[PDB]
Amino acid sequence: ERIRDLTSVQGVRENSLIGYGLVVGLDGTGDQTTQTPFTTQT
Amino acid sequence: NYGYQPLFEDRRPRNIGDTLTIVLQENVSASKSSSANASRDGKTSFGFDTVPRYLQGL
Ligand SMILES: CCCCCCCCCCCCCCCC(=O)O[C@H](CCCCCCCCCCC)CC(=O)N[C@H]1[C@@H](OP(=O)(O)O)O[C@H](CO[C@@H]2O[C@H](CO)[C@@H](OP(=O)(O)O)[C@H](OC(=O)C[C@@H](CCCCCCCCCCC)OC(=O)CCCCCCCCCCCCC)[C@H]2NC(=O)C[C@@H](CCCCCCCCCCC)OC(=O)CCCCCCCCCCC)[C@@H](O)[C@@H]1OC(=O)C[C@H](O)CCCCCCCCCCC
Repeated sequence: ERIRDLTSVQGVRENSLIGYGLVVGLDGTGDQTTQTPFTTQT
Repeated sequence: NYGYQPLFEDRRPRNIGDTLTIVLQENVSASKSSSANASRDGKTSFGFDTVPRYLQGL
C-alpha cells in the first residue's frame, strides 16, 4: 500500500464553497414563483 | 468603475458612497403613576344626664 493511499499531508486540504444561483430553461418544470418568493426577488 | 457586482443579491449599500433608505416609523410612549392615602378618624363620647344618689360622688 502506497503512503498516498493511507496518509494525507498537513498543508494539503480541501474547503467547501456554497452559493445561490438561478437556472434558466428547463422546458417548464421550474419553481412555482407563487410559493417561492425568493426566486422572483432574485 | 471596475468593481465586482453580484447579480442576485439585494443591492445593499456596501461602500462609503452607497445610499440607503430609512423609514423612521418611530413611536415611543411611557407613562408613570403613583398614589397614596391615609385616613384616621376617631370620636368618643360619654355622659350620664342622670346620676344616682349613691353615684353622685364620682
Ligand atoms: C390598664 C389597667 C391598669 C390599671 C389602672 C388602674 C386605674 C387607673 C385610674 C382610673 C381611675 C381614674 C382616677 C380618677 C381620680 C384621680 O385620682 O385622678 C384625677 C386626675 C385624673 C387622672 C387619671 C388618669 C389615669 C391615666 C390612665 C391610666 C390607665 C391605666 C386626680 C383627682 O383626684 N381629681 C379629683 C379632684 O378634682 P380637682 O382637681 O378639680 O380638684 O377632686 C374632685 C372632687 O372630689 C370628689 O368630691 C366629691 C364631693 O364633692 C366626693 O364625693 P362625696 O361622697 O364626698 O360627696 C368624691 O369622693 C368620692 O368619690 C366618694 C367615693 C365614691 C364611692 C362610690 C363607689 C365607687 C366604686 C367604684 C369601683 C370601681 C371599679 C373598678 O370615692 C371612692 O371611694 C371612689 C371609689 C374607689 C374605688 C377603688 C377601686 C377598688 C378596686 C375595685 C376593683 C373592682 C374589681 C371588679 C371626690 N372624688 C375624688 O376625690 C377622686 C377619687 C378619690 C380617691 C379616694 C378613694 C379611694 C381611691 C383608692 C385607690 C385607687 C387607685 C386607682 O375618687 C375616684 O374617682 C377614684 C377612682 C378609682 C378607680 C380605680 C379602679 C382601679 C381598678 C384596678 C385595676 C388594676 C374629683 O371630681 C376629681 O376626681 C374626678 O373627677 C374623677 C371622677 O370623679 C371619676 C372618673 C372615673 C372614670 C374612669 C377613668 C377613665 C379615664 C380614662 C382616660 C385616661
